[PDB]
Amino acid sequence: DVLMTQTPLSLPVSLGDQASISCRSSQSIVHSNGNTYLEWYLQKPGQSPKLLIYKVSNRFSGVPDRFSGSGSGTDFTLKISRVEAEDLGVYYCFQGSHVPLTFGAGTKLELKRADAAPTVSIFPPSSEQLTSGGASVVCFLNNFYPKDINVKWKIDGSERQNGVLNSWTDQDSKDSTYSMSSTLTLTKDEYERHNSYTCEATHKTSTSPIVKSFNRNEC
Amino acid sequence: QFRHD
Amino acid sequence: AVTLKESGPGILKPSQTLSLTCSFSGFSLSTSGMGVGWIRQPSGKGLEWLAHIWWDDDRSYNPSLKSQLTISKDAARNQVFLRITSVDTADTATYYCVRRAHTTVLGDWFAYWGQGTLVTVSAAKTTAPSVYPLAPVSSVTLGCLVKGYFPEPVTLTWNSGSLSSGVHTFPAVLDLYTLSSSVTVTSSTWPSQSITCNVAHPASSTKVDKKIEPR
Repeated sequence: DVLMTQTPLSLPVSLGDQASISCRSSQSIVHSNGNTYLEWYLQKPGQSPKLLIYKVSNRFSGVPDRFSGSGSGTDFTLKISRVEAEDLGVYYCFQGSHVPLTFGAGTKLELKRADAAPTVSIFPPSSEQLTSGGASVVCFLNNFYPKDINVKWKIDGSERQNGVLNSWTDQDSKDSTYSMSSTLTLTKDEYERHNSYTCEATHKTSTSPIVKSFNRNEC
Repeated sequence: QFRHD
Repeated sequence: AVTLKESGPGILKPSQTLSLTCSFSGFSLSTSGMGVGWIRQPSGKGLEWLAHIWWDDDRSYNPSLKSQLTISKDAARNQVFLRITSVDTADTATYYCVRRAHTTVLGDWFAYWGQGTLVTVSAAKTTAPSVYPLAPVSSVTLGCLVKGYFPEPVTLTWNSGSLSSGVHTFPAVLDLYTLSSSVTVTSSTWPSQSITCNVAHPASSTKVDKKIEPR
């Protein structure tokens, strides 16, 4: 299949900034008829995708002239001359030349703000849950920026890879931060077999991990 | 060879 | 005036056969050069082309799904159909009907897309959530974990909606859903004043108010 590689996959901008997104194909997008069926789509949250550009550089009817597309062959670019608020969302490139038709993975146009360290809170299983043979441990990592963050669970020193469910909020419309919830779910048996529970987060804002912990026996 | 005239 | 409206079953179980319908107006599929197809997006993921069908009965499929796909049409009724056999949780997605012509004049691009029909695939029976209060071990953070429910949605408020600032309610994740919500208040607020997680799961007629007790 023709792989469509978008660079970057996330692009922080301030309103007014110029913005460029690269799309590269793994083979030529030129059809035997001589046209290059390279298209760019915008999907705003909660809406279907919208055509912006077709055949490399044609703007679709009604599309603002701040959008332009250029390139040839396997190498294509979308440019926004001045980003507006209505432009934020996920941009896909697409090739319609070869079967299967294929999209890039998506480039999220997001807003730039100052770095912000997560506020981290950890929570033991409730009595209610334990009463039922289940034990979940929860860690919230709230209001951070930029969005890249690693969360590690540690039990009595051991690193726990299995049984972790993660969920992210989209960028906050008001303060432009992200938040994340991580839940570690264990059998009650395994919960009662160990004592020290740690949620460990690595982020750009600290050289050293933010560590929040508790000991079961003190609960 | 997707369809295009 | 071009319209595209998709319809599907909403929910289906693995191994079952998904039948989708696109009903359109303001153009004919018997028109020389016209085609209509389907694209899907697994929620929170990217876009995947599935199939296209042409005015002249010619069809194009995504090879990964060839054995599972059938696209067809009733041009007189202004309808295109897609069939997907042996579905699995991996086929959970919004399915979009799109128009695309193979001639430049009629429009060789995905200009017109439906609003999309959501399809969820899971073996789950309606299942009420368990609702768990999360107490801490200048500001204090409390939480609420809503665990093991089907189908979506649940609604979650703090103090019946009275406490609205400082809340982060996280999108649900998975054959059952789990969701969580944090609330951050000034240290003097709690535990002096009560804070309660209110969770509703309409599908199972469930309503639970869970007060956060200090430990």
